Amino acid sequence: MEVKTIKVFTTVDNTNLHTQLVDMSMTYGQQFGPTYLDGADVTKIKPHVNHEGKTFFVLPSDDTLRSEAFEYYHTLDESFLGRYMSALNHTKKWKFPQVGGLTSIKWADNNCYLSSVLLALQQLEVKFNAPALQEAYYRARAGDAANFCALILAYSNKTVGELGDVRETMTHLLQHANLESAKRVLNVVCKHCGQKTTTLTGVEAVMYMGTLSYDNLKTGVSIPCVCGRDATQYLVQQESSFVMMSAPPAEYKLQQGTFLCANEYTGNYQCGHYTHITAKETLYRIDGAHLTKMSEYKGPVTDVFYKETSYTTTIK
Amino acid sequence: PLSILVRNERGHSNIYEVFLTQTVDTLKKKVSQREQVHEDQFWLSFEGRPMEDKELLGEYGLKPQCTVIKHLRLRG
Ligand SMILES: [Zn+2]
Repeated sequence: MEVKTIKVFTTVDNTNLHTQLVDMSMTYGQQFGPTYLDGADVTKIKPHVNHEGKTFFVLPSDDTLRSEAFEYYHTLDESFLGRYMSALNHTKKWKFPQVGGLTSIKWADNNCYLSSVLLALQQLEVKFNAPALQEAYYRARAGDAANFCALILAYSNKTVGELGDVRETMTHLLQHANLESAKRVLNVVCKHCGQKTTTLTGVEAVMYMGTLSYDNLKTGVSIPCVCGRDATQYLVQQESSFVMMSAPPAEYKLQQGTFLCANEYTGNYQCGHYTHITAKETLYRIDGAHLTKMSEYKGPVTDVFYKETSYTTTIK
Repeated sequence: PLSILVRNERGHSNIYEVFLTQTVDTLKKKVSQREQVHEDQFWLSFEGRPMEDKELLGEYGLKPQCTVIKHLRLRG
């Protein structure tokens, strides 16, 4: 009587692939040591029939690479390198077309959201503090993006094939970004409770949820208040290279010269599709490899980016 | 041993009892359960820092009556 088994490919360097039969009655960890798949740690799970034909990255339990990981990736997650390298096995099969002067990604593995993230970052005066992360970013700006995309999946804790959210991904990435002197002061006014000032730094200084308009936030936006009533919140002061304004996808107008770039989202919360809109001499809509130009635009938008240096309001 | 506030982005807030040594995954289950939203459909931040399912809540430095933010995830 034969043992239940599956054929999988194995690799310790993403170049060389060895065929392996895996025993179904033992975790991968028992058989190969620390093992990773599609950006997931599978060291402690048993083989599954659906894993047949997959490539797995094995990475011995060394903990010398733990020093490497810290210094080069700014992470103390022992699973990070494995997750990163198993992802890299996929992202190296992704194509990266140069479209309207930027690096984008050809549709595969639900990577539309990563395409938006990649497209957007290239237009921001932003930079990353983690050396390997920055170098990967650099290379992706020159057209060689497989590594950056794998790190993005890895820092965001996503697997290859997984639907995703640009704003959520940006929040993970920007933790590693050069935002140490980004600064935001907001004032909230409630008739009942009164007036309160809030000072933010880092990610929270450049990212906002509730409106797509940088004008609305300066002129005031309605927000619910502790007391239950609706109160007004507006931008007192902003020191940063850029801002990212987000909101649930709504029909929205983009006018050349009033923004940097933005993400269109069609569909619903359960399943949707991202494309990216940037402004050169005219509006470019980038849908992976496919490009459309247009002098104006209207559609479902959920993040809009703007260039910034210093702002001071003219309200009390 | 700790009560915190989880606040939606659509205004609402709800109190959760947690230990610093439960995971973010666990707390997402508490929120999934109370608020009737699948776990795959939202994420949690504390003071701008995304919370990772695998991590202990303690790693984020949560205090009594602090506010964790719940964010709806677009599945693009
Ligand atoms: Zn109030």
